[PDB]
Amino acid sequence: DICTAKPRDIPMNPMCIYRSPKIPEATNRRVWELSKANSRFATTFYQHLADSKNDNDNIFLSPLSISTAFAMTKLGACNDTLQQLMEVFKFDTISEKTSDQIHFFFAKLNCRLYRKASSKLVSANRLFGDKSLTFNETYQDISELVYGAKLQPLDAEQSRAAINKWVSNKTEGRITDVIPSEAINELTVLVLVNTIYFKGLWKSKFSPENTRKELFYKADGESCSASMMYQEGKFRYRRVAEGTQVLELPFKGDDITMVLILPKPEKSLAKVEKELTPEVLQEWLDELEEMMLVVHMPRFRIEDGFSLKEQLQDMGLVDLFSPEKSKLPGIVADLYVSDAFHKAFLEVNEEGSEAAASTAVVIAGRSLNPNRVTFKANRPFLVFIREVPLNTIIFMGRVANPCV
Amino acid sequence: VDICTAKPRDIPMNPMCIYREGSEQKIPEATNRRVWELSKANSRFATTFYQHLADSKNDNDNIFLSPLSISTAFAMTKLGACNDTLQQLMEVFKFDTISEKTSDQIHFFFAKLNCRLYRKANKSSKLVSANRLFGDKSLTFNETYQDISELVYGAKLQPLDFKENAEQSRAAINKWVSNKTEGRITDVIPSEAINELTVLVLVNTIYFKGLWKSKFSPENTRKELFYKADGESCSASMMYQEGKFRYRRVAEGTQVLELPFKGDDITMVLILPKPEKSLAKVEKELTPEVLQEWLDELEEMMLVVHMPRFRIEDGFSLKEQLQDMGLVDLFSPEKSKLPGIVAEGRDDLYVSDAFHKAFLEVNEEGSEAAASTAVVIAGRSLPNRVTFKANRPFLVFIREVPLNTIIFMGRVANPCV
Ligand SMILES: CO[C@H]1O[C@H](COS(=O)(=O)O)[C@@H](O[C@@H]2O[C@@H](C(=O)O)[C@@H](O[C@H]3O[C@H](COS(=O)(=O)O)[C@@H](O[C@@H]4O[C@H](C(=O)O)[C@@H](O[C@H]5O[C@H](COS(=O)(=O)O)[C@@H](O)[C@H](O)[C@H]5NS(=O)(=O)O)[C@H](O)[C@H]4O)[C@H](OS(=O)(=O)O)[C@H]3NS(=O)(=O)O)[C@H](O)[C@H]2OS(=O)(=O)O)[C@H](O)[C@H]1NS(=O)(=O)O
Ligand SMILES: CO[C@H]1O[C@H](COS(=O)(=O)O)[C@@H](O[C@@H]2O[C@@H](C(=O)O)[C@@H](O[C@H]3O[C@H](COS(=O)(=O)O)[C@@H](O[C@@H]4O[C@H](C(=O)O)[C@@H](O[C@H]5O[C@H](COS(=O)(=O)O)[C@@H](O)[C@H](O)[C@H]5NS(=O)(=O)O)[C@H](O)[C@H]4O)[C@H](OS(=O)(=O)O)[C@H]3NS(=O)(=O)O)[C@H](O)[C@H]2OS(=O)(=O)O)[C@H](O)[C@H]1NS(=O)(=O)O
Ligand SMILES: *[C@@H]1O[C@H](CO)[C@@H](O[C@@H]2O[C@H](CO)[C@@H](O[C@@H]3O[C@H](CO[C@H]4O[C@H](CO)[C@@H](O)[C@H](O)[C@@H]4O)[C@@H](O)[C@H](O[C@H]4O[C@H](CO)[C@@H](O)[C@H](O)[C@@H]4O)[C@@H]3O)[C@H](O)[C@H]2NC(C)=O)[C@H](O)[C@H]1NC(C)=O
Ligand SMILES: *[C@@H]1O[C@H](CO)[C@@H](O[C@@H]2O[C@H](CO)[C@@H](O)[C@H](O)[C@H]2NC(C)=O)[C@H](O)[C@H]1NC(C)=O
Ligand SMILES: *[C@@H]1O[C@H](CO)[C@@H](O[C@@H]2O[C@H](CO)[C@@H](O)[C@H](O)[C@H]2NC(C)=O)[C@H](O)[C@H]1NC(C)=O
Ligand SMILES: *[C@@H]1O[C@H](CO)[C@@H](O)[C@H](O)[C@H]1NC(C)=O
Ligand SMILES: *[C@@H]1O[C@H](CO)[C@@H](O)[C@H](O)[C@H]1NC(C)=O
Repeated sequence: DICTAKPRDIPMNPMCIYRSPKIPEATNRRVWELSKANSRFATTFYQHLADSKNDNDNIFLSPLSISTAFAMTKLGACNDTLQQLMEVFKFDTISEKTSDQIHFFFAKLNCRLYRKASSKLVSANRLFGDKSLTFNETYQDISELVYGAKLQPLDAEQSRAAINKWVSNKTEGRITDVIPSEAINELTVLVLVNTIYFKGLWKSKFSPENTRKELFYKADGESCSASMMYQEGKFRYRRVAEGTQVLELPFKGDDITMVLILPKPEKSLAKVEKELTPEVLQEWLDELEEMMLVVHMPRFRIEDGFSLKEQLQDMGLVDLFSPEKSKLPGIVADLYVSDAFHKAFLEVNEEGSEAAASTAVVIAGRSLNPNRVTFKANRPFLVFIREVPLNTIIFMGRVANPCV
Repeated sequence: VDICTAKPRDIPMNPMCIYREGSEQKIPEATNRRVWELSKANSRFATTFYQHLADSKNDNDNIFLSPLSISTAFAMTKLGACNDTLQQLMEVFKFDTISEKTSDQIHFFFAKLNCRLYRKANKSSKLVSANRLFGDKSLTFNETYQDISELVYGAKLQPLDFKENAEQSRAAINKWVSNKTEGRITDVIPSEAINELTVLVLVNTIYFKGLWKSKFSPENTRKELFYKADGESCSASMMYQEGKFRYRRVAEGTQVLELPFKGDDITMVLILPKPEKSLAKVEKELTPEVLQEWLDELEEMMLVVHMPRFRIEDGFSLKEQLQDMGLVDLFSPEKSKLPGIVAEGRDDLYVSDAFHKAFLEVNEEGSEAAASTAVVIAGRSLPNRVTFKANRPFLVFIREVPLNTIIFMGRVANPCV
């Protein structure tokens, strides 16, 4: 059991260790620390990601999800491979204890972010290794005990089937064909596979009988047709520094919410992206205050699938992806990382996330003031899916083009 | 005798003057075909009168009344109606649009009608009525006029000294309506409307109060500002609820919701028009068929509901309006003809005027409402009341399920409570 056990009860330290030469109610000191650390990686990682993608391309990912994945291997990692892992993911800017049993506190942080009832948050993670080699039987245990499962041996394309089809089972169709038909080969050593997507309803719904057909202005200069939803009501909003508009739409339960961030018309979304930093992010989330504004927002489905390899290495995570430089004796009873794949899906509309249903919403007596605030997202804006009251960034993406 | 369990061949009511494809059947279980028919033809006056009322008000003003009550009252008056005065009565109140066996006994079935609508049931949903005739302490009224009146409407003839004390007696009437309306309806008859020439006054009352089948939780109620047309703003207590309710996104993008009271025999029907479309557009499209149509269609559903916690009142002379429709002879010291009321003591009487008043209340616990109609014979002949201009209004109905009888109907424009 992970939700409430205790480390003292299940000795689970790594083979190698590393040494780099506003407390909320009923919250574990560590789990909090570890969490703030992830939000400092998520923003940096998002920048590099953004920077490398065209300005019309949508984005979506669960940074928390990637952090966890790599946080595993940093269990059998050693030397330069361990240093780069540690330095990159910000794992080094946290206490010694939390860092040694990092993998554990992560599981602990999950049990909670998931104990968030109501709307369900499905995920599907596993490490697939080749049968040729033999793995530590304890690595496997601390894995099945903390990372949901054990590195599943494999081999060689009925493998792509095994994988993609393994995710099929868990994501029940939602996530499929995870890896392409050109990832495995005469060099298919070790591969990471992590996928996720969120399922939830809006605390305060939108009404289908109010969805017009507005125009959306894309990054190049053109414009296109989008399904613009509409709604009148109370919301946590705030005109932050330089105009940038921040708006928070919560899901039922009030412990998970979607923060939207729309820049002015003159300032490109790209400019806003180059300023994200934990401090500036929370701060915006502090100036929020309730009001009665209108809300316009296009529907959209977003399915991002990519290799973290090129992006991480471009960040300094090079040894892990090197046959002659790697160092993961912590799983073998050497070996190296071939490629790691991530996948997130996110669909939105009148009802919420992934939530498919037809409801009605009648409001009699409401008459807002002509001098009202309106949030018309007819242009590129960022999106967050944070958890409360922890402020954990679960998904963070960008909607550059909802049309099509 | 017992009207409620008697037939037209057991207590044949004799007045003084008698008169005279496409009637598409959608009648339910335990329902008499002519009772339904009357109600429908009642509802027909209900919608045609509303349009004339509204059409004479600023579109941001409230409107509330009991069309049922206004019909009962005049039906009670028809007893003594007799020639042209009688034809315009039967026509204006949409009585000439039904079968001969009904268009020749409107009282009997009306009685039956009241029997159904008023039979003491579901203690968690009160709905009563009271009728009363008010006559001059010095006159021999027609003996059979008094009888039919107490039989079919259960309306006794209480004598008051009009000739000398018109106000003392005015307060006696308004005080009566008051008791029958749990105190909600006061001073139905304005002032100086009753003078020393006044012969008879016919009054009718209706009262209601019922809990919501599915309450609202005061815990989730919040206050929000409301902006009127003049630019002024006031506070509102918006209620919220999530659950199973009969709904239907009728044409034009016009919603139509129903909220039932404990006993499922009576319910409220809210009608909100498209966020940015006319509401007058609908008011002029309103007809019994349209209501039935929309209501039969309503399919259950899971929806969220945001409606206020308000109160509203209307008071006004039916005169100007009923004449617009054709009720002329009755209001004329010369053409009027009501010879069945007085035996001796007073030369032909006319209707100086008629008044109505209504009250409606709503909240998490449920709803209450009341209404009265008063017809004064030979009194002072004269008018204007509260004229508050609001903003963004929606319609409201309170009906009796078994056969769609409109007990109350109107337009809420100022939820500001
Ligand atoms: C350089 O020294 C470094 O290492 C030494 C030794 O490390 S070793 O253990 O690997 O050998 C470290 O010393 C050791 O660490 C101690 C410590 O963590 O402070 C201590 O850990 C054990 O005892 C802790 C205190 O227990 S308590 O009884 O005093 O509370 C305990 O910490 C508490 O855990 C609970 C918990 O897990 O629930 C926390 O509860 C809080 O959050 C809950 C919800 O959690 S959730 O994740 O948000 O969902 C809420 O339900 C709860 O209400 C809330 N409590 S509240 O008061 O805020 O409301 C509680 O906050 C914590 O204080 C440790 O649990 S643990 O999960 O954090 O590990 C527990 N771990 S255990 O050892 O397995 O039992 C060790 O006893 C201690 O060993 S020692 O020999 O005594 O020194 C040293 O700290 C470390 N320094 S450092 O690395 O630089 O930081
Ligand atoms: C020119 O033709 C026209 O005039 C002639 C003559 O009219 S006259 O009477 O003025 O002279 C009309 O012919 C006469 O009318 C007949 C008729 O009503 O159709 C018929 O009426 C008598 O018999 C009817 C049928 O009885 S039954 O045995 O078949 O049931 C009867 O109608 C029934 O009344 C009951 C009732 O009141 O209980 C109804 O019950 C139904 O509803 C009840 C609840 O009612 S409520 O008010 O909504 O609460 C439920 O409790 C009950 O369960 C339910 N019945 S159920 O089966 O669905 O469950 C029942 O539905 C009716 O059918 C007459 O009662 S009455 O109140 O309607 O008057 C009864 N009246 S009686 O004359 O006193 O006996 C006459 O027999 C007939 O005369 S005749 O010479 O025999 O033909 C002619 O119809 C008319 N044509 S029209 O003007 O164009 O329409
Ligand atoms: C609308 O409805 C109300 C009631 O529903 C009517 O008002 C009632 O009027 C009657 C008669 O006027 C009242 O009855 C009187 O009760 C007296 C004692 O009751 C009071 O005593 C204490 C006060 O602390 C309380 O326990 C109790 O609730 C009452 O407050 C009797 O003493 C009276 O009897 C005699 O009085 C003198 C005798 O000297 C005579 O003039 C009388 O004829 C009689 O012999 C009397 O019975 C009744 O209390 C009133 N209702 C209430 C409870 O307030 C309205 O009249 C009606 N509207 C109309 C006019 O239609
Ligand atoms: C995915 O694999 C799991 C194996 O754990 C299957 O789950 C079982 O499904 C059957 C019905 O086919 C149930 O009776 C069992 O309760 C499930 N759990 C177990 C432990 O057997 C599942 O069927 C596979 N495929 C999908 C898409 O569900
Ligand atoms: C009171 O009204 C009745 C009529 O409703 C008059 O009495 C008779 O009523 C029958 C039944 O309608 C009629 O056919 C007769 O024409 C009426 N007159 C008579 C006696 O045959 C009665 O006249 C009225 N009272 C007064 C004094 O006018
Ligand atoms: C890497 O660092 C470890 C110390 O953790 C050291 O023992 C080892 O020799 C170094 N080189 C390799 C490739 O392991
Ligand atoms: C009024 O109607 C009766 C029949 O009801 C008729 O005999 C009488 O002549 C009529 N009088 C008038 C006003 O012409």
